[PDB]
Amino acid sequence: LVWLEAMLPLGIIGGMLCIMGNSQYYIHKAYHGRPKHIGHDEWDVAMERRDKKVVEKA
Amino acid sequence: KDWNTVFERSINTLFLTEMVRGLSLTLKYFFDPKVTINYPFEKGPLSPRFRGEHALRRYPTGEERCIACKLCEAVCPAQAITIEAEEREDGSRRTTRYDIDMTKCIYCGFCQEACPVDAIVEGPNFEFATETHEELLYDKEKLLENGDRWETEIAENLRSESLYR
Amino acid sequence: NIGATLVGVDKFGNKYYQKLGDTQYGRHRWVEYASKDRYNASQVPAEWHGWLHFITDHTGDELLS
Amino acid sequence: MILSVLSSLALVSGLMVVRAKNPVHSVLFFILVFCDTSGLLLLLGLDFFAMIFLVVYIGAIAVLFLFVVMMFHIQIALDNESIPLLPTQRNTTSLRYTVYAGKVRSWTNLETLGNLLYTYYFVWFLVSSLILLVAMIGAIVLTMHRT
Amino acid sequence: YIAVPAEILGIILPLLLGVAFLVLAERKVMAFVQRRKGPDVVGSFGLLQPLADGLKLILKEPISPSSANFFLFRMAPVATFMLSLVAWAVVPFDYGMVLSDLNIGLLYLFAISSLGVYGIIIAGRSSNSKYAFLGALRSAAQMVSYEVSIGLILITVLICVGSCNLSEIVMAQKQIWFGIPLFPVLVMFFISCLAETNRAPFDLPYSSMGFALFFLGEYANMILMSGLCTLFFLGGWLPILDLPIFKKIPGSIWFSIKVLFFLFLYIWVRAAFPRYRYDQLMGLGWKVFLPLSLAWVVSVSGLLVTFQWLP
Amino acid sequence: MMLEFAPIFIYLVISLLVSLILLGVPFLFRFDIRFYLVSILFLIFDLEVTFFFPWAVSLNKIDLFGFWSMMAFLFILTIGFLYEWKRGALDW
Amino acid sequence: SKAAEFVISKVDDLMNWARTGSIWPMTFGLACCAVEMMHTGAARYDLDRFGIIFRPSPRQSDCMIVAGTLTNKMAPALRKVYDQMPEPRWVISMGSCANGGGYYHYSYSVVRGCDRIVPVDIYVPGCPPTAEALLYGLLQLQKKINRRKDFLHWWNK
Ligand SMILES: CCCCCCCCCCCCCCCCCCCC(=O)O[C@H](COC(=O)CCCCCCCCCCCCCC)COP(=O)(O)OCCN
Ligand code: SF4
Ligand code: SF4
Ligand code: SF4
Repeated sequence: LVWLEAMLPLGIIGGMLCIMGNSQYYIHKAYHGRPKHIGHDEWDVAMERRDKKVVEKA
Repeated sequence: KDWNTVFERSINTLFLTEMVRGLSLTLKYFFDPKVTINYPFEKGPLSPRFRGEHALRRYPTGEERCIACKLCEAVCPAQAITIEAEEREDGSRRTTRYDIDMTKCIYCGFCQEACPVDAIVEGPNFEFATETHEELLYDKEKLLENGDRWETEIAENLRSESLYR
Repeated sequence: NIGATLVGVDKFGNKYYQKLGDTQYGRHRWVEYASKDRYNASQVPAEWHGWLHFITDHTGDELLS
Repeated sequence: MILSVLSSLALVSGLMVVRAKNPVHSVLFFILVFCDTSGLLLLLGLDFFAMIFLVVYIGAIAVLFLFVVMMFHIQIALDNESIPLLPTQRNTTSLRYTVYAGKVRSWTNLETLGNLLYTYYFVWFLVSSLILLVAMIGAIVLTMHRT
Repeated sequence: YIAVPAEILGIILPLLLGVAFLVLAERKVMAFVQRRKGPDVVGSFGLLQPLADGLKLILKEPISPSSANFFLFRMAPVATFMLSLVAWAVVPFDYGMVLSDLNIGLLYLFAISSLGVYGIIIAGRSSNSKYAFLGALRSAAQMVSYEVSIGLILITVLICVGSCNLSEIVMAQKQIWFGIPLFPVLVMFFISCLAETNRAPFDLPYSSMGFALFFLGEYANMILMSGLCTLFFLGGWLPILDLPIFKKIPGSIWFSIKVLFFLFLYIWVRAAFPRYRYDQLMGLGWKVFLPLSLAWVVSVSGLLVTFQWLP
Repeated sequence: MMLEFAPIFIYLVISLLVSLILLGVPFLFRFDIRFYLVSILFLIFDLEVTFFFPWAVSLNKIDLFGFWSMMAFLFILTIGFLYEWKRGALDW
Repeated sequence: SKAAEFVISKVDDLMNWARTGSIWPMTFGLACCAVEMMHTGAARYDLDRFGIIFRPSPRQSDCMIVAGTLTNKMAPALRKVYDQMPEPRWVISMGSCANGGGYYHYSYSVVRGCDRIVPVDIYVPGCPPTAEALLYGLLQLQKKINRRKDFLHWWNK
């Protein structure tokens, strides 16, 4: 009613946080086609490598 | 003392219960109307007795009220007034030079209350900050211009305190 | 300037508004300057200066007469 | 490549440490030495140890040395064991056998260390604790002047 | 692979804009708390004030205080800027919206926080003013003494998760947020972050871009600690615990909302309470938070082990 | 496994570049002993937290033996901290 | 001059807009005019609302409000503080005492005006000046700043 004028810069901060979060979700996806996977272990790394080799082969 | 009292005052020490009581007050004041004013648009309240910029008044016939009695110059505690007088062509007692040092003026209103003819008054104007020092050395022409520019408000105020002065 | 009453118009085009207060006051006597070029911060004539600063209750149109 | 430069900078920083006029510059190059050593450890896959080197060496010891130098005076001053493999990796890179049995459940350097640091070798852990307690006790007795 | 600088720019520039608007938000919220209004003339609601401030500090024709080595003095703000921004490469905003997914993220954050002591120290000595040197020394000691408690609280959180991956700590709170059981731990963490940043009752304290970089680094640290507070205890990007019909809201919005709530708590706390004294800062931080953090670590580990509720 | 540090290194390089750009923006146109005691205590407790780091993650494999080993470690450092306390090294 | 008369004008307008929108004065409180300055920055008049925020040190302030009686013993410190501010700096004299000595003009230990020690840009009259009078003085200083043409004059020489 009167307190919303102090929520404008505070909401701008939230918009900045959202844009930082969403920039990497549409830039990393742009050159990979897949969202980043959390929890990369050596099994996952080797298995993505095998994916790359098999895709290159056929 | 009591175990109950020890427990009660140890909890308040650890749970910060006397700081939540201050946070609540500040938050309650957060959602409240503000009391700030838009200075360029709305001005703060004043009084008809307000002592602001000086002005030299004149009679409705167009004759200046100042009779060069120098009674305001002798009461001025700051010695901010200098008056030179002589006999005019008509033989009337009038001032040739009437200048006020606004850098010496203390805005006490002694000159206004000492004038026997209500010639010198302090108008309601308080917004006259200048960019140069000698623009604050008001002379007779400047004071008369102030009186002509603020004549209606000065007259209304002097009418208001006719019941008090 | 919303839910407000226009008291009068000045020779310079300035518009004077008023709102009714109950117990705490606020935004009840202000001016909408007719200019926007920095507005010079001092453009209120003597007849409207007293009304704006609550010195007198006369609007300024009544102060002329 | 990355190893060569990250070792060269560390050697230069150490040389400046042992040959520094102003001790503050010596402390700064001392910090740079461990900054490079952390990257060198990172190249080995010991992510935990590099982070601890950052935390311990240039987080506690370097800060302590800086405190001492600043506020006090700032005064003036091969073929036998492991024969190297020659660069023949055009065919060696193809001859890399990967066993997926060891990758199905892979431990991090942290949990691999913590699996045996606290159960199978706990006495050494407590001896290090006693060393820390000795340091705590000896810091006070040497340097303490109340009121 | 040339798009990594695009990601770094997209995470760095909005961070600076958010820092400027956080300064504006602080100056507005304090004005609203004290029955006035913040900067309002410059913008529609003061939103243009930070840009005017930036152009002012840029266009000042300032002089460099070359009465020193001129290298350490000029690089100390640069170093603290390094450390303040580098910690944002691991903080996740949603499921897969993290720049660098480390498996040692908690320890990397601890290292970055512990390495922030050098900038203020170098700035303190490089300035020939002895009194500024002593003030920087005191601030460094305070940051150290509360970083200890921050690390212990990190241990308390890490026990219940079992992994140092930040993006997995959030996923571990799918059942309930860690702020509900460990509420005293959350309060202690918030207070320690207040003392770590030289802020709130814990805030005891040259020109142009050096001071600008120090100011920006301090406010970026404030934002980062609010993010950590919502990341370890408030569930990160996870939605509200109950009523799962609003799931159309992206997870990145919830993280932002909780961060804004914690920033409001920073501004609120600094506005509502007076300052502590140095002889009380150290006593408090070494006698009220270290024992409590250690006791909470012991209690959580003992309770989880007893009932075999470990990860 | 360690491929996730290259983004951090490039981030450091670009942060350096933007900091240098910011610096170039305006260019175009006695002794107290308690400060040593606090550092000593910080070093000791930083090592303690370092030792907590492996214990917290691997608390599921070790069980009722690693927990009590950590408890003995904590007891020794707590005796040391109590000695620090009563000796007045924590006061100012 | 096909675009210099335009581009230089716009960049100079941007410079003036920044300088008017963000003024950081250094309040030099000396006497009862300090009370009026504190009242101006309080909730009623809200000097912050225009972007003005006070600063403690002269390193970070581009304006300097001398408000109080300047004595002979204090003038060297006044000048030293003035000499420490960066180049685009302005001085505002507030009250009769700072303007011309005021009510202690004929004293043996009073400097008859702060303009004998530092160059003054705006004189605010009063004893003490009203808080709205100080608002008017700051607005006049803003109006004077908008008159500056730094980039055009630099181009013309
Ligand atoms: C959803 C979001 C919710 C909010 C999240 C944020 C929460 C914080 C919000 C703001 C709270 C107020 C912040 C004020 C900041 C400054 C406060 C510092 C004051 C302080 O440190 O108090 C000390 C003691 O109290 C203390 O020790 C304080 C720490 C106590 C932690 C709680 C420990 C309780 C343990 C109970 C366990 C029971 C459950 C488990 C079985 C000193 O006080 P003193 O002067 O008396 O000196 C003690 C000598 N003896
Ligand atoms: S108001 Fe007082 S100080 Fe000013 S001219 Fe009148 S008598 Fe003199
Ligand atoms: S202004 Fe009044 S008091 Fe002063 S000389 Fe004229 S008539 Fe006399
Ligand atoms: S001008 Fe008046 S109010 Fe201001 S310092 Fe001088 S005597 Fe005091």
